[PDB]
Amino acid sequence: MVGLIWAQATSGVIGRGGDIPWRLPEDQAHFREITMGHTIVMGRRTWDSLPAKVRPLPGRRNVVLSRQADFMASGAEVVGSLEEALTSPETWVIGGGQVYALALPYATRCEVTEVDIGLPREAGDALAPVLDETWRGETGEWRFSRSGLRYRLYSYHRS
Ligand SMILES: NC(=O)C1=CN([C@@H]2O[C@H](COP(=O)(O)OP(=O)(O)OC[C@H]3O[C@@H](n4cnc5c(N)ncnc54)[C@H](OP(=O)(O)O)[C@@H]3O)[C@@H](O)[C@H]2O)C=CC1
Ligand SMILES: Nc1nc(=O)c2c(CCc3ccc(C(=O)N[C@@H](CCC(=O)O)C(=O)O)cc3)c[nH]c2[nH]1
Ligand SMILES: [Co+2]
Repeated sequence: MVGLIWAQATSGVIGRGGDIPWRLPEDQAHFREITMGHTIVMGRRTWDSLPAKVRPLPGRRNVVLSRQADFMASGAEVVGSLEEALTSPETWVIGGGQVYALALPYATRCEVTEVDIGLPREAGDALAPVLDETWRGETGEWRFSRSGLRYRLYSYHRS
């Protein structure tokens, strides 16, 4: 099982300036619940975004994709191809934009948080992958985050 999990603005933006232009504690807790215990696979730029104290993310096999043969990620495995990362019953691809696009052909689940923020797409933004007709989606109800932004959870599945 390969799943993708991400949070996006309604525009599709997932990252900007190497970080994220929001933070919803409820979305982080949801991310923790879904990924805990499993393999998480991330691009090197997303590893760089992690604060030193949650590097590695605890209780998970942290895998970092890089073309740098000597890149060092203390507490993670660095691999040079996505296929090397897929050796566990449940693998969660946690981004960013480049790695979501690379992993989508392997994926059967997407757990999406839509953040009700009006954020036009700018050059250099990382974007969510586009999900074609093979993806069956189910939406949850809109929820208020204590951050003040509304959000809702989408669960996409395909065989
Ligand atoms: N809102 C959300 O849900 C999420 C947001 N983000 C945000 O997204 C942004 C980062 O996304 P993005 O910029 O797309 O960078 P990525 O996180 O996708 O990492 C890109 C890097 O991954 C490596 N990589 C990419 N393709 C391959 C390949 N085929 N083989 C080997 N290594 C590969 C390279 O590493 P190297 O350069 O070392 O070779 C490349 O520079 C940040 O802003 C981050 O905060 C990240 C995750 C989720
Ligand atoms: N839906 C979704 N939201 C995201 O933000 C995200 C990301 C961004 C990277 C990310 C995710 C969680 C935490 C982090 O700190 N995680 C902690 C939770 C800590 C807390 O609850 O405050 C963890 O242990 O997972 C730190 C960084 C990838 N895929 C995602 N998918
Ligand atoms: Co689980």
